Amino acid sequence: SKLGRTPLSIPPGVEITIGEPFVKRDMTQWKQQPKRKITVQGPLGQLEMDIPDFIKIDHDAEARRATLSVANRDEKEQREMWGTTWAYLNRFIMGVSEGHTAVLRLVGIGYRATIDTRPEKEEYPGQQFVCLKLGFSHPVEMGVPKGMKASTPQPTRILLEGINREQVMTFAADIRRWRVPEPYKGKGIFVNGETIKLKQK
Amino acid sequence: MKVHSAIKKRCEHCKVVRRKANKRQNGYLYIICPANPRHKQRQGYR
Amino acid sequence: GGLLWKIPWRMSKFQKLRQRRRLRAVDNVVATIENALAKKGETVKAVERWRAEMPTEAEMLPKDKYTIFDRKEKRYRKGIHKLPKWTRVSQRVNPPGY
Amino acid sequence: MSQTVGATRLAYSRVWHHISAVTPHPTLSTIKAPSEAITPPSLGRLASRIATILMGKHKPIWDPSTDCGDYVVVTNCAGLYTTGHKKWRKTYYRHNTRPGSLQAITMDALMEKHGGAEVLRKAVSGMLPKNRLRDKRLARLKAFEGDAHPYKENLVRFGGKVVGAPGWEEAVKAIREADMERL
Amino acid sequence: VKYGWSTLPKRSRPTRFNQVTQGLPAPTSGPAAALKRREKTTPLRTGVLAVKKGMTVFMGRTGARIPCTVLQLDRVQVVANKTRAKNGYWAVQVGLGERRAENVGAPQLGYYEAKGIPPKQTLAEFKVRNQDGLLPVGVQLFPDWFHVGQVVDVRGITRGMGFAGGMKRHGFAGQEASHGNSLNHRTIGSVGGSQGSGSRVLPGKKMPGRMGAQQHTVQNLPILMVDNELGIVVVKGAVAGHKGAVVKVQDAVKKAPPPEEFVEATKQLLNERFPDAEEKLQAARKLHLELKEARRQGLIDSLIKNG
Amino acid sequence: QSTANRTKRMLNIPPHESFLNVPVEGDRIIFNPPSSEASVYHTPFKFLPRSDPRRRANIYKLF
RNA sequence: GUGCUGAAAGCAUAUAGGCACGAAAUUUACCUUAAGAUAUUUCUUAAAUAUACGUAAGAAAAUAUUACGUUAAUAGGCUUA
RNA sequence: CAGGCUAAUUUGCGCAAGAGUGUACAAAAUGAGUGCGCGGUUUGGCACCUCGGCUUGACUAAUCCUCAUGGAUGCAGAAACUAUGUAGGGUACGACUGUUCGUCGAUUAAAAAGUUACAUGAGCUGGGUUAAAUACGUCGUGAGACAGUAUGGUU
RNA sequence: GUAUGUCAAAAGGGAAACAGCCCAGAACAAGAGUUAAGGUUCCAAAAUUAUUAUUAAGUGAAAUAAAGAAAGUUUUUAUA
Ligand SMILES: [K+]
Ligand SMILES: [Mg+2]
Ligand SMILES: [Mg+2]
Ligand SMILES: [Mg+2]
Ligand SMILES: [Mg+2]
Ligand SMILES: [Mg+2]
Ligand SMILES: [Mg+2]
Ligand SMILES: [Mg+2]
Ligand SMILES: [Mg+2]
Ligand SMILES: [Mg+2]
Ligand SMILES: [Mg+2]
Ligand SMILES: [Mg+2]
Ligand SMILES: [Mg+2]
Ligand SMILES: [Mg+2]
Ligand SMILES: [Mg+2]
Ligand SMILES: [Mg+2]
Ligand SMILES: [Mg+2]
Ligand SMILES: [Mg+2]
Ligand SMILES: [Mg+2]
Ligand SMILES: [Mg+2]
Ligand SMILES: [Mg+2]
Ligand SMILES: [Mg+2]
Ligand SMILES: [Mg+2]
Ligand SMILES: [Mg+2]
Ligand SMILES: [Mg+2]
Ligand SMILES: [Zn+2]
Repeated sequence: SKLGRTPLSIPPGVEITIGEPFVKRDMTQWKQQPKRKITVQGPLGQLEMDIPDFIKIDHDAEARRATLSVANRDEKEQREMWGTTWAYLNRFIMGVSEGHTAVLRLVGIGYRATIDTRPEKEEYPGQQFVCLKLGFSHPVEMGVPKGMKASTPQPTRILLEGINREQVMTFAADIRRWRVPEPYKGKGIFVNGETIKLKQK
Repeated sequence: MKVHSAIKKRCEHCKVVRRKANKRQNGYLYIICPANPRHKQRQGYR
Repeated sequence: GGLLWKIPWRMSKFQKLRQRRRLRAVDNVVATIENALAKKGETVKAVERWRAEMPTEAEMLPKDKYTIFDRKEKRYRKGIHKLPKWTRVSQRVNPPGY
Repeated sequence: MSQTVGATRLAYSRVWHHISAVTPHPTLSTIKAPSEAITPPSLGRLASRIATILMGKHKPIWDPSTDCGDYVVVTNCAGLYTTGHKKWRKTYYRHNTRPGSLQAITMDALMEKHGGAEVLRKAVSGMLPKNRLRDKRLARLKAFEGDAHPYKENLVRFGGKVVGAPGWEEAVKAIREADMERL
Repeated sequence: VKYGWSTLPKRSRPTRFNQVTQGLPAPTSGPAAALKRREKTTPLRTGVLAVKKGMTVFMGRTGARIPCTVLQLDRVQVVANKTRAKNGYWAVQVGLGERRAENVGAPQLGYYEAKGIPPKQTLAEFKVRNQDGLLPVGVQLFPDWFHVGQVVDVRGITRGMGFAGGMKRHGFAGQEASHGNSLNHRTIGSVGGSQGSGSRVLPGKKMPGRMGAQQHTVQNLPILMVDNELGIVVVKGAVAGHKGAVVKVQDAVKKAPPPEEFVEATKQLLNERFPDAEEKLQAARKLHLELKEARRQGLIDSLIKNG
Repeated sequence: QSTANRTKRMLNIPPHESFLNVPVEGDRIIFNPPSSEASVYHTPFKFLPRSDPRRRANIYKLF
């Protein structure tokens, strides 16, 4: 993979810790493949992943770089996970250092959003709840997962933040699932500059 | 969506993919297009 | 029809092995006859005709060893085990092109 | 007739054999190289080996009329090894003569209700002769999901070392060497 | 297979050797799984055994006329408790009425002897959700166990009908009456299809047979009146069985449990009305061992004449 | 089966593999310790008198 | 049918891998019947117990099922409402 | 008559290709003459082999309603069209006809189909077909006959 | 109609079951006997026997459903 070969530039403050191969016993499988635990820590937080063992990481400390390689390029499974594991690390590094953000634009007459607390439905202490008025008979309330910070600079705009991108964009899609953009007027929830071509009339 | 036994691309933005394949079923061949939703096609029946 | 003649369209690796050996055995009968006569300086028209227009098992293609020509089939080929008495009759040559 | 005149007590006794569904088996596995790829015995390949023990066909005194079979204790049946997508695409059927009452279930769904032990019992059951000894022979199959079972004291031993243990072959050889010091 | 998918013999006991603590997956079948998939529908409290006494109407102070059935409680006692450790499920065994000792057998005479309870007429188990639903043995349950407006389910045995035809037992329409019909006015007609359908009568075919005298449950019946003096619990609607038959009353399974303040208030009344339930139970248990040992030795006659 | 001859073939059990490796070009004596319980007439060497000349190393050692 | 992450294939992709939404069908739940492990600080050394007989019945073609038999309200009669 | 073989045909379907229609624009809808097939409902071939209604079901899914859903210059909404999942339940009442079928009245969320000896007469019915009687028309020299018609006729 | 065979009047082994197909013509027994067709993980006598490749669909494994579609995979031949 032309992406896996590309070295990963570790910015200042970010620290990558690579563990040793380990296998957790599973009573339902006769042989578990070893994996390595990679921890990416920095200012905003910490992230962990478990990669296959056939992926080799040459962590250069004094140079602040880390290149990935596989044991057999001719294996389909190793090629695939070579670029996938590289992409996930690039997000982990850029997420623990700068953080990932998602912007939701609410288009429509009467579409509003507010960030408050719901101590009765809170899954954890101090959980924020994004309340959405989207033309429904009932109010829509969604609790932000632990590890994210939601805000509303304007009534018709939401801003999500977190160190995990898969968790951020998955939550943005959970909100957009209430009002998917329509083509006749453009009403709905748009994520990160998402647009929709309108119709004739 | 149009279910055909002969699915074909109808523009430069159509793509062939195999979705809904898992440990229980083999899946179907799809024609997906972000430009025109009238190009959406599926090969095979449930 | 409603009467079942369960004959598979293809042969098993066991039927093929015996076919190779039956074609090989016939070659030895002809070679044994041809060599016995050559020692005496004699010839038989049947032998001279066999060695002229019939190959040996080592010279045959797999398609010619396990199939035969049938004008009624899609690709003009048919399982050799569908020939009557196919284990006791000689069959090695098919029309050219098929 | 001389070869059969004697004590047939130990030939007809019930031996308690043991096998784990997770331990690699160089003989019953299809992969034989490298050493790290040798798998356990697949569901059916293990069942075919068990049905032979339950019938007693491994014995030189075997007869199909006599029930000269042995016990087989199988452990770790939760890790029953399967190839392809059998676990999620194989189906077991059932009918009770009433139209509409056809019951179907996949292997993974059967292992959730009755565990991998039932998947192995069905496989061994179909490999046994269909006669009046099928239920007795199948009952001597002792399948368990983990390492625990009530027969850890019944398993055959040779010098205190259970067969399949680390050093059971050395205990056997040591006993035969001391058995040749006689006329 | 005899029953279901399991080929396991019926005398094998491998359950304690397949444990979840050993890393194995939790089975979807078994007592533990059965209870888990019934936690929302299992009542928190126990029920009571009542006798159907008749039907009437409840007249409201403003114009209401509500049909209802009167169920009387006759010396309802807690006789035993079931636990998962000992039985595999939570349940309370409740008794009803009395019975002459001569009519009670020696096995049951010693069963009540070890509990300090007079011999009862009928016993029944009521399944509870967890260990909080178990009650002290030897306490009496009164109509106040329920409150007005509480929805309950009533289980009883329906009125027997004997051998019933196809019209009464299955609602078959019958055949014509005058237009040439010959001897087939109330008959079931055809019993199946011809050769192409099996050349047999299919299982489950609806035919004449016995009808009634089976358990029947009516769900979501409110309680209109609760009188302790008369010992009655008036429930709305109809109930299965004849007058004088015993029925089982318990909180509805398809409804939310009663308020926590009420469940605790009732358990608090048992302790006030029977503060010595445990002291009198252990005393009865102690005597049972003394008499049980005397019967073993053959000196029971002595312990009877001493007092 | 239909006849006794066929029944004998379906119940056939082969001989022990030791007897299958037959010799060629001459006779041969092989060591074939059977998997069976020995009779009491196979007296152990410890019970043989000091005069009995049959006392001798194991057959395994004689090979 | 609809997605998030995301490579093989620098892009793209709800395709591999990792997660998710989703139906009067299915499963569970609910109800009945069957099943009969199990439980009781239960009974029994020739019994415990069950049956027969008699009065019956929440039962009822026979059978079965559930009670009672004088220390008794099982049926009938009588009395009162 | 039914079953079996077959599948020309069918009031049974699918797929491929795309003349053309769609103000524009092939594939929203529509689809000439065709090709490659499935299926076993209709009318037939062969000759292995000499009706309808009522009652009570079981099964199929190629779906009339109810549930989820893609497409729709031709999806504003509503309603409908097309298509993908899906057979749990429902699909009624009456007039006409011996009728299945068909026509019609009036309601309905809807008033859909098929297999099972065109399910079921040792479960019922006997109106149709339907032997003896009889008449009409037609045919026959006539006795009689008719894929005709009419009344009646041991289930 | 023609040519050849079997059945008819032919048992036995193979084809799951089988008049007509593949072997082979039953006078009666014995044999780990020698073979045919056909097979050799278990039912079930005999290989879980060796070599090289393909398939991931239980495709298939003793009765080939078609035209056709397609970043499924492999090989070969051209080519950047
Ligand atoms: K006891
Ligand atoms: Mg046939
Ligand atoms: Mg009664
Ligand atoms: Mg009537
Ligand atoms: Mg009458
Ligand atoms: Mg039958
Ligand atoms: Mg029958
Ligand atoms: Mg889709
Ligand atoms: Mg990407
Ligand atoms: Mg994407
Ligand atoms: Mg129930
Ligand atoms: Mg009676
Ligand atoms: Mg009285
Ligand atoms: Mg004929
Ligand atoms: Mg749309
Ligand atoms: Mg349902
Ligand atoms: Mg019919
Ligand atoms: Mg009949
Ligand atoms: Mg008359
Ligand atoms: Mg003749
Ligand atoms: Mg024959
Ligand atoms: Mg076979
Ligand atoms: Mg031999
Ligand atoms: Mg064998
Ligand atoms: Mg298959
Ligand atoms: Zn396109």
